[PDB]
Amino acid sequence: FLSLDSPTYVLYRDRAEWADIDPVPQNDGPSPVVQIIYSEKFRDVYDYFRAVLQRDERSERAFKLTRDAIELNAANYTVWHFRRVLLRSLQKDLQEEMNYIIAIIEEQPKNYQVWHHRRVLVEWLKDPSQELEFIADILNQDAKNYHAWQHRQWVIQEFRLWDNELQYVDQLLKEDVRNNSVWNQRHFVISNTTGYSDRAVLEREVQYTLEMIKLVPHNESAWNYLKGILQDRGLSRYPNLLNQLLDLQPSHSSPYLIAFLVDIYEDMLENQCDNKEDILNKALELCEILAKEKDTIRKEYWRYIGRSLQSKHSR
Amino acid sequence: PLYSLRPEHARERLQDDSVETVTSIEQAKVEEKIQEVFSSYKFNHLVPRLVLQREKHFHYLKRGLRQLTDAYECLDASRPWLCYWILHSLELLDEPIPQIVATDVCQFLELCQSPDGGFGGGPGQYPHLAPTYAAVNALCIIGTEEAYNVINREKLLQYLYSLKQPDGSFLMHVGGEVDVRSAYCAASVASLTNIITPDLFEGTAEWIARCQNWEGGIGGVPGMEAHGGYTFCGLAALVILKKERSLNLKSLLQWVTSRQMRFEGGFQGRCNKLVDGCYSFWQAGLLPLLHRALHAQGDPALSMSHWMFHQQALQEYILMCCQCPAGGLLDKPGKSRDFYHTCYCLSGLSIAQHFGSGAMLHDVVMGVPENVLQPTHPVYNIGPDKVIQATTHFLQKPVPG
Ligand SMILES: CC(C)=CCC/C(C)=C/CC/C(C)=C/COP(=O)(O)OP(=O)(O)O
Ligand SMILES: [Zn+2]
Repeated sequence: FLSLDSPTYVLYRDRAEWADIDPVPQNDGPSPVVQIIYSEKFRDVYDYFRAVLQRDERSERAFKLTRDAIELNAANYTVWHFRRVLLRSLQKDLQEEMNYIIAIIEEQPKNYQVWHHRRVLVEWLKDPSQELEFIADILNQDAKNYHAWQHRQWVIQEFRLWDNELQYVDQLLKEDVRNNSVWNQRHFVISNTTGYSDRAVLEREVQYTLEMIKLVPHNESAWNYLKGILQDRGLSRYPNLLNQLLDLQPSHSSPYLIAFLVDIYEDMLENQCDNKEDILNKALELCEILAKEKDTIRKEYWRYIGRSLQSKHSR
Repeated sequence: PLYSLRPEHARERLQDDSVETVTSIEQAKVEEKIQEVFSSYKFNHLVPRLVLQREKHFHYLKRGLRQLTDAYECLDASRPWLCYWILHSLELLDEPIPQIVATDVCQFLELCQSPDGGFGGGPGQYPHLAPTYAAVNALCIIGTEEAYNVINREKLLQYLYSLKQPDGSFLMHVGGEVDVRSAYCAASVASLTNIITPDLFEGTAEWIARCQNWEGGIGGVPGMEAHGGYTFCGLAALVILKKERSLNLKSLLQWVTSRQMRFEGGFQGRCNKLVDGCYSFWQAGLLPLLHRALHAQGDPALSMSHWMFHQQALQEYILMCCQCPAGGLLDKPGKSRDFYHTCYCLSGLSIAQHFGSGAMLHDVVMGVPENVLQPTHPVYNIGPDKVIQATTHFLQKPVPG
């Protein structure tokens, strides 16, 4: 109704409909600390929310009062809770409220409180129909919005809407193959559908990831995904991989590439491979090439690795 | 010279493989801007330039601790958080807390303690693990009997119980949701006040472990992209519950190291995401923990003087790119300053400044010797002497039942 910026906005202390209620001022003690010098409007609204909350007043007026309160500080979880308490108590039109939250989220796409409320409204309605589309719009604003990603996942699990997300992941990856949030989504879908143990699935992915690395040789996301989907499986178990990786070495190297080989060699040593010394040296070599040259930032890391390979594969 | 200034450092710049994407673009931008900052110190120096503006910082904190402007209205429900951020910030700056503010802090938090246990974003607000973690943490920094006695232990345990879930998780507040951070809040609080019962953390470790993702990091809820914040909360939580082994520590370590920006020298919170001063703690805070863990598992290949990250490189970014002239610290160059970041960047620097494992101690202080901050506990992110002081005090008392 009356926006907090309206030229004609009126204080709750001067609203007749609220006359009967004695606002409750917040108490911070005799000598406040970390005390905010609230604006007059802010203090006013909250002086009345405190009064509404105190007597647990389940009225329509209070429901509307929460709107302003939220505008004034959408982070107020307490306000967010009581509003829902009211929506229930006043049998509120949930779709109307859905329209409310839609508008609000687009406004503060980074607020946790806002998405939580959407979530509740969604399980209440048991209707996820608007979700995927809406999240897609928010993700157009910020394709890495953690909150927007968590919600999509919940929606997809709760409502088992796995059918077209993998295509969505492809869409988003073409838009930005460096979007880690999307690579995670890809893993999420697959581990939640075919599973990665389906060898036909593991092959399609490893191949996909390899083409991706080929295009953007320095994109860490791709590399991380590859390592992820094969690490527990034992990198050294895939001889063809090692051969294709070494093939990138010329026109497609990077510290990630070298890093991956290190792991491969590391796995070989664990698996008690042949030419133990030859490999150990191939590994220690790279560790130093990284430590001192290609990945100096992680020099501390690389020295420990090398130190480890030695500690259990020498003499 | 300085890592960020050496000739070869121009090589650590982003190679977008000629394939521009929203990611490569924004990253390059920050790089160019930081490079600008870098050039400034390479260019001029005749007296030491890497200096922590303690003076300015102390004013910012000393003021905030008392009053805030309405810009802070957005945090009206995060007031205990401000007591913490500030008090921790001063502590690291080795600034002592005057007995009066100490008592006033106590009294404000008292007013923020729900009758039903825990603490809310302010007086008369529903309790929430977050401000709760905060308030407790802040009370222990004051470290007084007065401070400790504010916490109604009996109620604190019941509250923890109300948020406790079957699968091992905890709600952030009643009617809220869960994520790793809440688990961390509980773990933290309970251990310090000594209120851990045989079943309070039943299944919690497994839950948290289920959050560690393919990348080796930890998201908030299982499936989610791995992220510094949650990752820290996760492992620390585990460290408290003595369950770190539940996680694939190998993948976690490799991941963390991979969060430090080669060029910038600081830490990102997610892969392919920008650098941020706060992660200086979040991300770099992991290393001392993983070290503890691996060390406990007799890992022989561990360093006896350094954390597994470019300590030198982080301090430089902090000092060179995260200090505000008016006081306080921040995100990255083009951002506004705030107590939040002021707490974390400092925490992060102290982390990178002090190493300790067994009897081995070895500092690394970039810039003037005076830049040494008070060390911080990698778990609670408060003074180690403070932790020791509090647990000792609460272990005098029996766990509620
Ligand atoms: C103890 C505790 C509560 C820890 C949590 C730490 C923390 C600040 C976590 C979440 C970060 C987040 C979702 C930031 C919003 O910016 P963004 O998501 O766009 O970008 P960013 O992930 O790089 O910050
Ligand atoms: Zn930040």
